[PDB]
Amino acid sequence: DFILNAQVRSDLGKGASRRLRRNAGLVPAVVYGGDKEPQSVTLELREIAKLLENEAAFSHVIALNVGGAKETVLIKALQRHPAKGFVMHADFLRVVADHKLTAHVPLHFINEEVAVGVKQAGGEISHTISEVEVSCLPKDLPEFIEVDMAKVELGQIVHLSDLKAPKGVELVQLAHGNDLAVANIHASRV
Amino acid sequence: ATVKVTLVKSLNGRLANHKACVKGLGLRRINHTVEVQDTPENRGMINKAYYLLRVEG
Amino acid sequence: TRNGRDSESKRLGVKLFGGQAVKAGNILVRQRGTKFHAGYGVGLGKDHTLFAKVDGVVKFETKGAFGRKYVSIVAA
Amino acid sequence: MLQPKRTKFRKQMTGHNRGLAHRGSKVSFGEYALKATSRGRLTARQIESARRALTRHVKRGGKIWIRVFPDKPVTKKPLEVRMGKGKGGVEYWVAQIQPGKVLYEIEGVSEELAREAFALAAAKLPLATSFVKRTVM
RNA sequence: ACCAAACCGAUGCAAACUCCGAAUACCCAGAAGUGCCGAGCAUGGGAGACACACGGCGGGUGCUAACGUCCGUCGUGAAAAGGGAAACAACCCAGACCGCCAGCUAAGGUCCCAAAGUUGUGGUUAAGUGGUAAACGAUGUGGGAAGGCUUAGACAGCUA
RNA sequence: CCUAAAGAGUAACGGAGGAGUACGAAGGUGCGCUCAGACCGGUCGGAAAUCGGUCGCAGAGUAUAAAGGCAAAAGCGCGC
RNA sequence: CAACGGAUAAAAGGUACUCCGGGGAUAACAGGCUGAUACCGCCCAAGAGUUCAUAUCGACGGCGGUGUUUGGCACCUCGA
RNA sequence: GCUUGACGAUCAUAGAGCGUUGGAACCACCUGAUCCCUUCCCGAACUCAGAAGUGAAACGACGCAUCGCCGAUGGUAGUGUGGGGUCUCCCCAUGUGAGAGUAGGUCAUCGUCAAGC
Ligand SMILES: [Mg+2]
Ligand SMILES: [Mg+2]
Ligand SMILES: [Mg+2]
Ligand SMILES: [Mg+2]
Ligand SMILES: [Mg+2]
Ligand SMILES: [Mg+2]
Ligand SMILES: [Mg+2]
Ligand SMILES: [Mg+2]
Ligand SMILES: [Mg+2]
Ligand SMILES: [Mg+2]
Ligand SMILES: [Mg+2]
Ligand SMILES: [Mg+2]
Ligand SMILES: [Mg+2]
Ligand SMILES: [Mg+2]
Ligand SMILES: [Mg+2]
Ligand SMILES: [Mg+2]
Ligand SMILES: [Mg+2]
Ligand SMILES: [Mg+2]
Ligand SMILES: [Mg+2]
Ligand SMILES: [Mg+2]
Ligand SMILES: [Mg+2]
Ligand SMILES: [Mg+2]
Ligand SMILES: [Mg+2]
Ligand SMILES: [Mg+2]
Ligand SMILES: [Mg+2]
Ligand SMILES: [Mg+2]
Ligand SMILES: [Mg+2]
Ligand SMILES: [Mg+2]
Ligand SMILES: [Mg+2]
Ligand SMILES: [Mg+2]
Ligand SMILES: [Mg+2]
Ligand SMILES: [Mg+2]
Ligand SMILES: [Mg+2]
Ligand SMILES: [Mg+2]
Ligand SMILES: [Mg+2]
Ligand SMILES: [Mg+2]
Ligand SMILES: [Mg+2]
Ligand SMILES: [Mg+2]
Ligand SMILES: [Mg+2]
Ligand SMILES: [Mg+2]
Ligand SMILES: [Mg+2]
Ligand SMILES: [Mg+2]
Ligand SMILES: [Mg+2]
Ligand SMILES: [Mg+2]
Ligand SMILES: [Mg+2]
Ligand SMILES: [Mg+2]
Ligand SMILES: [Mg+2]
Ligand SMILES: [Mg+2]
Ligand SMILES: [Mg+2]
Ligand SMILES: [Mg+2]
Ligand SMILES: [Mg+2]
Ligand SMILES: [Mg+2]
Ligand SMILES: [Mg+2]
Ligand SMILES: [Mg+2]
Ligand SMILES: [Mg+2]
Ligand SMILES: [Mg+2]
Ligand SMILES: [Mg+2]
Ligand SMILES: [Mg+2]
Ligand SMILES: [Mg+2]
Ligand SMILES: [Mg+2]
Ligand SMILES: [Mg+2]
Ligand SMILES: [Mg+2]
Repeated sequence: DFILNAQVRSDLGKGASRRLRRNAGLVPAVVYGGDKEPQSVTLELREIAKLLENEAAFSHVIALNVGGAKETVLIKALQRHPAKGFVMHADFLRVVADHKLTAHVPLHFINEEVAVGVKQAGGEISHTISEVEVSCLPKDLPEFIEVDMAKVELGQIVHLSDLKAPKGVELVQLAHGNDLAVANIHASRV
Repeated sequence: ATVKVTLVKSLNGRLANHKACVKGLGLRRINHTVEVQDTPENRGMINKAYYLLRVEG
Repeated sequence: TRNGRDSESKRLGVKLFGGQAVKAGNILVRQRGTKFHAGYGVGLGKDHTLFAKVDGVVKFETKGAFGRKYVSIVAA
Repeated sequence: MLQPKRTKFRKQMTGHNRGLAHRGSKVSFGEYALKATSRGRLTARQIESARRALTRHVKRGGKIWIRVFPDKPVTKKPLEVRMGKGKGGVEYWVAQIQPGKVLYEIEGVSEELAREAFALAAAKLPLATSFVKRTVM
């Protein structure tokens, strides 16, 4: 499932990283977090890009196998080529059982077709945001947060306070007194 | 202790900074070899003009 | 065109850099306003020129509140 | 067309267009986007021409964003005029494009309808483009 | 059911914006060696010159047009022959005191004109591509990572 | 002021603006004090006059363009 | 004395009736470089064509070619 | 060493916000305007004479990261020298290397003197 193999990287810099991408088909990467000194690793380009196609590739914990050592890890950030779109770099956050981790989690809009604002009012559905930033312990990190639009009329706004998170999950942005909009129903363009 | 240094390329058209690095080692013309002590001051002129020289060691 | 005007340059800036030996009356900075402030042993002219009142070397330090930049003279 | 309501200065130096677009290279609002893969500049008549060719093909719902704004004035010297005698007058407004910049966005349509409509828009633009999808990171 | 300052969040741009911020280049001091035997400075005798050109890098202007024009900084020509780029001031290699029917190399080259590999190993091209060219178009051909159907009968054909 | 390439300097019939003054106090010194703006309450004003309170930190001011400065304020007032 | 290092205290024009010394250091003709413009092709396809995008055309936009017009420059020729 | 004052060092990892707490001394509020001194009016502020009251306000001490402020590692951008390309822009070798963001820190640390134990 979510398993990666990586090797230790000892050659650093602009020149060494360019030779990894050009002549070896590898990707530089870093593992930090927990309570340890950070470590520099390297991994296959065609291996990381295959896992990224999975929907829950950023809201799931991954078993990283560096050398023979196995440790549990979550994907924190990801650098991509601005034009071609492939991954150039990635950093990995170590996972500890009792410590809060702050991650991005995708949303799921269900039963959009039965929306009250759609069938009767004839209005469109617009998703203002498609992912939300959460914070929780690893044991209760969800693969997605599910938002329904069954009881939504025309002109109605869905906010962060409206949707409900699983037990032990906190919405970060809502804590800072900012409930940004999630979705709405509006009149047709024409 | 010391190090072989040999001038293999011409000095014509080089940067004035690089001409003084070759002259500071005692090199006069192509295929001419000198003895210079391996000190950080002498190494710095060798590195600045690395492409004009052959360092046998 | 109605643009072809300009004024002659004034040759401002730092005249003596940090660590240089100085003598009394030496001009250190030419300024508009006070980018640098007169530290110990340094006087200020009416066009904000910084000059040396004693002998020593330039120090240049950012200290105090307001984050000001000071030029002072210290004994070598 | 598109141009600033007012500007601090009437003219600008030509400058240079270098680098990649690290900022503005994500699908920030919609689900699909048209992204530039070569460097050039759009003249605010190609932007309007490509917008009308894009919204017409949909004609049923959907939200459309434009992420490029022409804010650089360019001059032109009239015919039969010698060199010098001051800078020329402003004729049109342009936007600098670096490789990897998102040009248009759309949501509320199928992937195939967006893919067909962005093909029509790309035929009015003087630079290479590509079709991309929104991702978390 | 129109418009809506302001505020919150997301998201771009700036030679005459800056919460930031290099590499280089400039000053200063202390040191080893080299310097053609000097390099620096001062004071006097004699000048010439004050129409520059191209190439690279950083810019304004022009159309990021011109063997255009105007600046900064290097190199060459001017005032520099020799070899190479077919011929070709300014490009690359290299700075001619004289002589030799001696040798080694640089850039560039090794089938013939014409000096030197019809050299060796593995592949690609069929277009004289090589030996001029853009949007766009195409079952050309080689390589790679993956997919939708299908022996419970996939696609093309035939027998009603 | 930009061009001007983070020391100085640097051209174009390049891009933008000002000057050919003012002040016997608008100078010296000692002492003393902080603006713009917002909100609330308050008679004719009501958005804005003078007033009281809270926040505010320079978004004000500087004789005159722009740039660089200004808490020991270089800003404001009074006596000599 | 602003033509702001200020020729004198004191100064405007015509020459197709013209003249001399010079210059391709500098224009007009032709040549050269360039190709904004010009001309000729191609790409997209809203639309016109009773219906039907491409029989025939083709808006808004894009990419080239030729030196072929109007230009830009001032490299050759002012002892023709 | 424990508490309070005065003067410094250094200028947010030191600030802001919220809460608890301090009166024996010190300090602050406090009483009065006769006497020095004062208000472009007012003992409000400055000043004088004080010892009835309080720690309310102010100030200090102590806790908390919500804000503010610091902030890696790695990667990316740029860049000196030499060399290349399909040369408006890039790549290679070598040296250098941000800004932003991420993990994460921060409710400061000192010096001299005088008073209470
Ligand atoms: Mg490099
Ligand atoms: Mg050379
Ligand atoms: Mg001008
Ligand atoms: Mg100038
Ligand atoms: Mg200047
Ligand atoms: Mg004085
Ligand atoms: Mg320019
Ligand atoms: Mg940018
Ligand atoms: Mg700038
Ligand atoms: Mg000699
Ligand atoms: Mg002259
Ligand atoms: Mg002279
Ligand atoms: Mg001259
Ligand atoms: Mg000249
Ligand atoms: Mg010149
Ligand atoms: Mg020249
Ligand atoms: Mg140039
Ligand atoms: Mg130029
Ligand atoms: Mg040119
Ligand atoms: Mg020229
Ligand atoms: Mg040059
Ligand atoms: Mg030169
Ligand atoms: Mg020479
Ligand atoms: Mg000459
Ligand atoms: Mg020659
Ligand atoms: Mg030759
Ligand atoms: Mg020859
Ligand atoms: Mg040739
Ligand atoms: Mg060779
Ligand atoms: Mg032969
Ligand atoms: Mg053979
Ligand atoms: Mg072969
Ligand atoms: Mg051929
Ligand atoms: Mg051919
Ligand atoms: Mg400068
Ligand atoms: Mg410089
Ligand atoms: Mg000059
Ligand atoms: Mg004027
Ligand atoms: Mg004043
Ligand atoms: Mg100012
Ligand atoms: Mg003060
Ligand atoms: Mg004159
Ligand atoms: Mg004059
Ligand atoms: Mg004169
Ligand atoms: Mg006359
Ligand atoms: Mg004559
Ligand atoms: Mg004559
Ligand atoms: Mg000529
Ligand atoms: Mg002339
Ligand atoms: Mg003719
Ligand atoms: Mg002509
Ligand atoms: Mg053309
Ligand atoms: Mg029709
Ligand atoms: Mg041509
Ligand atoms: Mg012709
Ligand atoms: Mg010329
Ligand atoms: Mg001729
Ligand atoms: Mg003639
Ligand atoms: Mg003749
Ligand atoms: Mg780093
Ligand atoms: Mg950093
Ligand atoms: Mg920061």
